[PDB]
Amino acid sequence: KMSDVKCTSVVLLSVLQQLRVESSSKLWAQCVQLHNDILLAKDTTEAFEKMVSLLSVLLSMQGAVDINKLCE
Amino acid sequence: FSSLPSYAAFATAQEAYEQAVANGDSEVVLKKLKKSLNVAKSEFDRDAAMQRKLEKMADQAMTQMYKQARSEDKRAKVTSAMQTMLFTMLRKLDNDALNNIINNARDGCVPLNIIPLTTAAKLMVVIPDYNTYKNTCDGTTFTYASALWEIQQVVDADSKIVQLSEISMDNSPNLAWPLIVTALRA
Amino acid sequence: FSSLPSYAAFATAQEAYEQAVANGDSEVVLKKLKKSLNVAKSEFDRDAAMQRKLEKMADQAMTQMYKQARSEDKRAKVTSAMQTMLFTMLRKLDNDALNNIINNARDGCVPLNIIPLTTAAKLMVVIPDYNTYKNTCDGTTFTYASALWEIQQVVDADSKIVQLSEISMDNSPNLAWPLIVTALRAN
Amino acid sequence: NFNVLFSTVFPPTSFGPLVRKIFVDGVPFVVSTGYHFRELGVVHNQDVNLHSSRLSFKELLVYAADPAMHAASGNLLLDKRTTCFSVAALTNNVAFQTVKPGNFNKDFYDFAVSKGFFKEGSSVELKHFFFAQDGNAAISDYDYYRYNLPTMCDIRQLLFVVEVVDKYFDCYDGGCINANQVIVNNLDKSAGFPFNKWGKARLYYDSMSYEDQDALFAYTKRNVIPTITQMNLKYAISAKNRARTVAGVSICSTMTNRQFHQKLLKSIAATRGATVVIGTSKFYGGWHNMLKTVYSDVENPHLMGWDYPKCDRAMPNMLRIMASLVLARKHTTCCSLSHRFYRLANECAQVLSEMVMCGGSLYVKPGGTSSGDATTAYANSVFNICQAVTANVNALLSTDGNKIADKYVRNLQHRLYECLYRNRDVDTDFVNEFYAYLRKHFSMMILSDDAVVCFNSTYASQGLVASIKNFKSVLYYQNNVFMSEAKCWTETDLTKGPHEFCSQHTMLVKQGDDYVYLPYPDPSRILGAGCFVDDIVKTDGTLMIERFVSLAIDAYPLTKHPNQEYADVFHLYLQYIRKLHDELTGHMLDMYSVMLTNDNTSRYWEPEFYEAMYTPHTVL
RNA sequence: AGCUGCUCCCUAGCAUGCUACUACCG
RNA sequence: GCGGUAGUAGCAUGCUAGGGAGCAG
Ligand SMILES: [Zn+2]
Repeated sequence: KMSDVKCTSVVLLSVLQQLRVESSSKLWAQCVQLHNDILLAKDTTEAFEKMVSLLSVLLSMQGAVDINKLCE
Repeated sequence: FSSLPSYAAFATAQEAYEQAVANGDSEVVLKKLKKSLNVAKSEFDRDAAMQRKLEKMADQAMTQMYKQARSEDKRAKVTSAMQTMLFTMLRKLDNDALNNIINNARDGCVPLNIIPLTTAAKLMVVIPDYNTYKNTCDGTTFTYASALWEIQQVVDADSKIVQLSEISMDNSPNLAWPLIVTALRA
Repeated sequence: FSSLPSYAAFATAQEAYEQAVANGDSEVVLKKLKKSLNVAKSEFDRDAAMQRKLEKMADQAMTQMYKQARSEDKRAKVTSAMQTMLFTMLRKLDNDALNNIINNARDGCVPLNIIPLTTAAKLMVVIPDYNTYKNTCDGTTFTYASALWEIQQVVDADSKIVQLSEISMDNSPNLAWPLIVTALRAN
Repeated sequence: NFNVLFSTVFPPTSFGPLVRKIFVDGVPFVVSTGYHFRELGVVHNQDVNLHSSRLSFKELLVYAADPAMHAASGNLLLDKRTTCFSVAALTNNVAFQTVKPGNFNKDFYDFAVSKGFFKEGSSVELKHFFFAQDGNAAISDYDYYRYNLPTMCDIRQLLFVVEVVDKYFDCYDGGCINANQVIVNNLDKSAGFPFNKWGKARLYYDSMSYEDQDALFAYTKRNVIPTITQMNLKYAISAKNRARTVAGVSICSTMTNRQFHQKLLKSIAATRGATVVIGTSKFYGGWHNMLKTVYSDVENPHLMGWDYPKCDRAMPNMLRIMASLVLARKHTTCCSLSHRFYRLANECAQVLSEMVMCGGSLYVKPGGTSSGDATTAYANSVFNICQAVTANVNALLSTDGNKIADKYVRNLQHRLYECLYRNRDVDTDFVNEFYAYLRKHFSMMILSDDAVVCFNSTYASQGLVASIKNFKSVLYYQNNVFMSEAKCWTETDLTKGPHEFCSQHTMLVKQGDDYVYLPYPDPSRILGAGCFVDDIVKTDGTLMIERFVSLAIDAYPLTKHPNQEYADVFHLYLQYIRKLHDELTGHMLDMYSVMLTNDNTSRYWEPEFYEAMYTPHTVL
């Protein structure tokens, strides 16, 4: 359960990086800090906090079609 | 590699020698069969080797070009495979707090800044219509990301502060509906 | 090889040999024809198997020659590039201040670390946070290295222009915060 | 040693290259003609020519690498992020460089999960990742040179430690070579600043004939050429979120340092059974041989290992100069006395206090070692041996001699004091005797700043050989660092090997008829290498496959571990290799109709292939 | 974007060597 | 019948070269 959240964090930062987010220094710094803090966590209750925080960044942009990728 | 022409020769003389070893015959006609087989096992043992190596040469060249094609085509689709994998993994993770914000974003309620973790700090969320306001807002409390927040201010699209009491079903078509709620974590 | 002297001899030798075999004259005829076509294939062996090392060696030489020509062209290209760079960077330092400080030396030798300090016409300052900005590049002009500089243009880590009225203590948390100031030397 | 102390009084702008104006073709240049060192004083070049008609290829090469023209034509820089000296900005913008995250190999992770891995409470879990960095990482990593401080040495003790250290290097041979005897691996790497604008090292090795290289090498024995070093961020797997950097040195420096040092370096890397073990492979029984050689015949043996905090940033300049002189002591018949001094000056001006290109700006390096020059791993070994010898000397001279019960050791102590503080020239007999004593009671095995020691415990409990506190004291007063005993280890049982050496653990196993020593890695390192990659290189296993063959070779010895969760790594890798082969063949036959005629590949998922790599009969 | 050391796989070339078959001669 | 030299085919060891990859300091 910890392994899954760490792998998801890696993939999430890759997606954020290829959406040209590092062109804003503050946002990239915060994203890097959250990604590095998730990978060093030892209990799986703060990793989910930081995952909510880090996924809100992707949810606040408009470069992804949420209705299409979530066809289930 | 028996489909080669020279095989028909190599068997032919060999067949002769079979008859020879069945006959028990003289000395010279066996020299015949030790002078027209060693020319057969030499005219054939050269054609049936280079072609055998050529088959594997063709196979390895085809594999090399296939490797190049697939590697070329894999790094042209990163931007779609990565998003598909991300959402598959998120769906498998099965978390309540993540599902809440994902479904809200699917309907239209999206945040405007990073969601804060401290009990302090300000949150701003967009509201596209009244149905989401009704099942999300209740009085002065806001349920978001499996957490509870207290409302501080509501506005509309023209940046004009709107008091909370007037937000209702009948007055709805009188406000610029992309509302922006500001709240603070409990 | 297909049209070398050994080919005609070997071909006619075996043609006559097998025509006489179709005649079938003697027992020494077979031995003689087979010896001729043993020594005439002993001509088509040296002349058709060792003749082919000559061509391979010539091709070795030709590929080496091509390689050497290409390596000789690349050297000229890089030489031109280097000397163009040297001459283009030369056209900026031949000022009158450099001549002054070189004619003030007792042998013509000076430390290099003082050449930008006393002759450069433009200064760049990199500032990490607000207190350091308030201590170094305050206002429109400031003093440094026994000179006085006047500010023009301020940018941030995103390379976007910032006005001097936005760098306050309240607006500080809204800036990308290495700041890069560019100033000109005042006379 | 005296210059080091006296140079702290004078302004820091008076050190570095000395420049002068020359007239090529009738136009004035600004070029370097000398140098002012903090340790060596003022040095002037011997061949300086005003009024030159035109420049040849090697004169252009020398003038392009000089920082004089680059610094004299740039802007003035005041950088408040660091405390180091800043010279100039070479452009109108500052560059901020980041590090990307890694790529996820989801197929391998799914396969591993479907075989019972990564369960809760397991003893094997992922701890090696690719960590990402933001735009402030390079300057914040360069700022660590603030831990280098001017250090004066005890000269009379150092002048004896240097003789013992030099005796540790007596079996080798060296000297200068010609340009057509130099061996270059990987001619497709970077060539440093200026030169990374136009090509790689291949272009500069191709454009210069064997006579141009000889002329440049002969030039460097009468003149000094300063250069510029570039700093580059690294992209690799790790366990800590610290950023790592490497130094890229110019081609003008490497080309000549190879001709100076390569013969001795290749002599060192080809010897078996000595103290320095650079070049010895761990395969086909090499680990066992190394361990049995280091065990020697010490009497009450224990094993010990220690640590160097901030090794490359904190090393003082006197020890680096000493290492260079020890290496150069092999040039007694090919070089004169002035040639050797100018070679030392060139090395100091290029890899000790050179100018550093970080971002797009030039800074001054206070000191330390640059990890990208042609002699790093051997200078590090010399430094290691020097510190160990110093610790032993300090341990022996600070013991009350009225309590030492052995007559021989008491006489050795008396003569050691006389040889340090009462004699002026070298005494070779006592150096022989002290070297023999050290080799009998203190055995070492050294790689470039890594070490294992087998020592007599009865002697170390009486103060006659170095303990682990002597190292702490020596590092405190000669290296300006505090070494904590939570990163050092001791071992009282020899049937278990060293606790750590080169990130490997040791284990004694029965193999055939006898018991041997085998090394094994950390399982999480292998699994992390399998799971996180840099695109295409994995995430499609069928295209490489050999990656997993190499990773299974590295992980074979885990099958002999008592813990059962450790052999599962080797068996998982074998099963994945078989799966990949089957999938590739299935694709190939379903899409052309093609079959590999004869496989000769089933050997890759059977363990005899991997077992044969650890048995003493070399088949490389 | 660096300096080294070790290892695995594929291709090509040459030399050497082994072995087998044809020819000449003694 | 044997020895030698000249040929053709297969196998073995190492030596150089080119390419891909893994580990350690
Ligand atoms: Zn020499």
